[PDB]
Amino acid sequence: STVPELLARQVTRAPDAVAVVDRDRVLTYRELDELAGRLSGRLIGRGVRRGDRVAVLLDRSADLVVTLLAIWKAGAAYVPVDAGYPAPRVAFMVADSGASRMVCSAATRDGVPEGIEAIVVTDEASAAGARPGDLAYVMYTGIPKGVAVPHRSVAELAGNPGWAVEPGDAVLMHAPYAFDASLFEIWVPLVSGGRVVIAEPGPVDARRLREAISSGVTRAHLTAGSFRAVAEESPESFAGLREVLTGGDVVPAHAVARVRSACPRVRIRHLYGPTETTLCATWHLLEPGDEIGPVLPIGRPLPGRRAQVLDASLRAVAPGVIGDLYLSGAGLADGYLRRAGLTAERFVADPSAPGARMYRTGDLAQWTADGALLFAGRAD
Amino acid sequence: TNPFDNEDGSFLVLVNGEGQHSLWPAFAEVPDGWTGVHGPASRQDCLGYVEQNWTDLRPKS
Repeated sequence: STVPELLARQVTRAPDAVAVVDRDRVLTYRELDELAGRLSGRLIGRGVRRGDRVAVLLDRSADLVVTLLAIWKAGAAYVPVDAGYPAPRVAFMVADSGASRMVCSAATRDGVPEGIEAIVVTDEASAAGARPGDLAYVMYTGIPKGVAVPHRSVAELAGNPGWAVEPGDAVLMHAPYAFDASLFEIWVPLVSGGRVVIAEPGPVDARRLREAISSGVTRAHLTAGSFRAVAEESPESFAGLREVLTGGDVVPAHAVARVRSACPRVRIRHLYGPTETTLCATWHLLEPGDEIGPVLPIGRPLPGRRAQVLDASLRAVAPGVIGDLYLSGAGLADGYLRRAGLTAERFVADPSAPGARMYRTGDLAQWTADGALLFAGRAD
Repeated sequence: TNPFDNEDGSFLVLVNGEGQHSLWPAFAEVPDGWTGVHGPASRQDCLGYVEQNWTDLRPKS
């Protein structure tokens, strides 16, 4: 599948449902589809062809969502560049990814590197169509590397039934689109019929979260750092959410327990996974009313994914034994752009699935007796 | 040391039906669906073989 294919199902089912809320600008599903189609036509007319990489340098906004979908409709892959990156980093990402064009705004126009065609988004509809085996994006992740992710992997993530996002949900969007969390913030609600609520400029703090919840936001992801801070300082600020999500850096069980005792009814979801396997490969969900206990698991593989904990001989270890964690099944990136050797040493053959690959996380983990995973630190 | 990082190890290059390449420690049984196409050889030698011969990441299918 592709995220555009899943999105088209929602546009057909409820074209006049709200898709994107940006301050006072509101886009319905049909309006978003039509705007992206027009921008796709512009991209095709400027010479974008299937498989091209198009850099994006924009502030979060409805125009950002339109732009990403338009690049996809043109058959191309987006290269997300955060407007706050230094110019040498931006130049590297554009050149290493092979992007010859960059979509920007009046405000960001000055950040387009020399020799790169600037497409100012504020300036006929035609679409080539996204395909599952084509690249969807290149996300950079201490030398920067480009992770090349196909449409099929993005759709496996965004359309996963475990997200449990419904048409009435409103998801707060504030993560950098350069980052993986953006996939949940933007594509999960849109393939589910819900809406994306673009956060006001600046970092989301406890007060802004409370205001977003009062305005109708039902789900929000916070980085581990921001979640720990709010959990310890103002855990009642999560009240009214259907679900809060967090992951990345370490989240201590104590932080989750603080939220549960302040907010008995909020679902708390811990996410784990690298950019190489599309946002998250395992997760742990704390249901309303349940208490976390002394350790926060990284949890169980998402539906459609698999995890293995192997020893130095590549044999599966028994529960309670720490070994090397490998991630497989759905959601793997194609590899590292322009770096086949590096790809071949980290996306390796999977002994448990014929012809398949598994991603070597470089993390250590152990299983519990009933099949959850506990983090046991990075191997280095 | 993780066996895929052992610079003193002996290694193979494997390919699957999609043309994707994998390094592989020569001591380990080759998984179903993968064929050895190079080695046993040094880790660096195997990386060179992959860089030369795996031109396009996309699965051949």
